[PDB]
Amino acid sequence: NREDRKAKVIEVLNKARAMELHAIHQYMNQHYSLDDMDYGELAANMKLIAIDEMRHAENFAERIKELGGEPTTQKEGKVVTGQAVPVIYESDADQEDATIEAYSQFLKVCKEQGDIVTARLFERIIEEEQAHLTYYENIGSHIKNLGDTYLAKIAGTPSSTGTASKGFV
Amino acid sequence: NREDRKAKVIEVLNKARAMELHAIHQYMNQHYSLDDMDYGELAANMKLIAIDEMRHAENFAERIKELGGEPTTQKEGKVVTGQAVPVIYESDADQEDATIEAYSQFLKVCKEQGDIVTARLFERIIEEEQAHLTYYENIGSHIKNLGDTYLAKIAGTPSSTGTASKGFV
Ligand SMILES: [Fe+2]
Ligand SMILES: [Fe+2]
Ligand SMILES: [Fe+2]
Ligand SMILES: [Fe+2]
Repeated sequence: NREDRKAKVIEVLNKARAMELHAIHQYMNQHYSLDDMDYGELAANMKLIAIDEMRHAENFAERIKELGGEPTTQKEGKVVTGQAVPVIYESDADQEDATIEAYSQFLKVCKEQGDIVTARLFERIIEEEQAHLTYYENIGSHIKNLGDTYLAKIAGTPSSTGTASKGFV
Repeated sequence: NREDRKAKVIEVLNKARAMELHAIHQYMNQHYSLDDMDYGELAANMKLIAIDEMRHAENFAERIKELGGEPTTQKEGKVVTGQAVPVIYESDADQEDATIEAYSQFLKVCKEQGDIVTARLFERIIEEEQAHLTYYENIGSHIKNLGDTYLAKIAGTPSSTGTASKGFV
């Protein structure tokens, strides 16, 4: 059953990939809103987390290619726009939490299909999702508990995420 | 699983093909010996059957390609040389019989893999193997019952299998 094992892993890898593509767009939308509001540090860290999901999306596609499949290019679920700051961190924490639940199941399938390399990929990525979760939880906890005295400190901070995107041009 | 289905059919097609490649060499070895003994009619029909086996190998190969596989180039088992005339026909009948039994199982697998085209290819080739089996049993029977009287009639007969092989030069 070589082919069935391959096919079954590719299916969860494409499920996870589509979840990554949704998070990229969702986090970046919130990044545009945070920058607009001039809350630099929140905006910078939101983009940096979106870049992590980009890297997750890339790794899932590379493994899908190694297994003979085709990486999906459609995002899972819909992006929510116009979210308020308190809503941003509460939904993002919920979404990371849900992501770690789904990936843990995906991990299950990989082990069931005797795929150690893909299982380890999900294991590695779950640890990074956990860092995202803690991040969004903490911010959400400060927002709830301290409100505007917390935000006054973020106002006007730098939004820079480092040297610009090394690209082609 | 589409790919799994194909993989299992390709497996039995390469098993059958390896069996054909064995038969080509076994039968041609006997053709060379019958030609050497100057039993022309026997040598001629041995080669014509070897050529039927070449066409079977070719048809298995082409179906293997349509399925995206690679046709094997190794024969199954070893060629037996130095067989006496009665042994040639006794063993060729046993091999043809063994082949029909195997192909009949291979045909079953194709149906299990929902592969109608490959199953029909097996059914067609099995009927030809039945023609071969019947031929070898008939000759074996004349040799057993008629001895050197039958051979005396075959000595000095034409060995020609027709016009030369349309080839490149
Ligand atoms: Fe991710
Ligand atoms: Fe994440
Ligand atoms: Fe054959
Ligand atoms: Fe045959």
